[PDB]
Amino acid sequence: MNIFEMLRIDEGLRLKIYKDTEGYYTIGIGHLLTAAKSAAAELDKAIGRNTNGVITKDEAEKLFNQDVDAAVRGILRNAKLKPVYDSLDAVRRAALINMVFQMGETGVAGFTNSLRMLQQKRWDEAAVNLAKSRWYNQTPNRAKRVITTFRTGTWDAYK
Ligand SMILES: [Cl-]
Ligand SMILES: [Cl-]
Repeated sequence: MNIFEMLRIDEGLRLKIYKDTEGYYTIGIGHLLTAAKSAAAELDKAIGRNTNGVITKDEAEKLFNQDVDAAVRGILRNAKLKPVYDSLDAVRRAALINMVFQMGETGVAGFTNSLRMLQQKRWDEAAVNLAKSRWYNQTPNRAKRVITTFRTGTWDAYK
């Protein structure tokens, strides 16, 4: 169990543009593209080819790699995130990276209270706090797996 496998599970794999739980055009392994033609356009530019709304597994895997790298890099460059990340064990690092991949750096950075509790190693409590969020109510099952990972420090939720 690693971040890649962890996210592959949470995001799935879809080779044709599609909308995500939020209405946004997305593709591959949770690769957020955006409206429609505009998204087919975003997609062709991202792949550098005329896609016709569809890509290979290999290209979806390329996006994925780019995406995970971008997230870790974004955490590390972020003032409020970095310190949290550094303070965590390797499993929980995975958990933060998941959230960032999903919701953007910016969005994670607003989980101010949870971020501080994670820092203080207040597990039970951060879990409770993370749950009061729109995030959890919109995608409760994913959210619970990620929250379990932060609570336990194990990969039990993904097995
Ligand atoms: Cl891209
Ligand atoms: Cl879900």
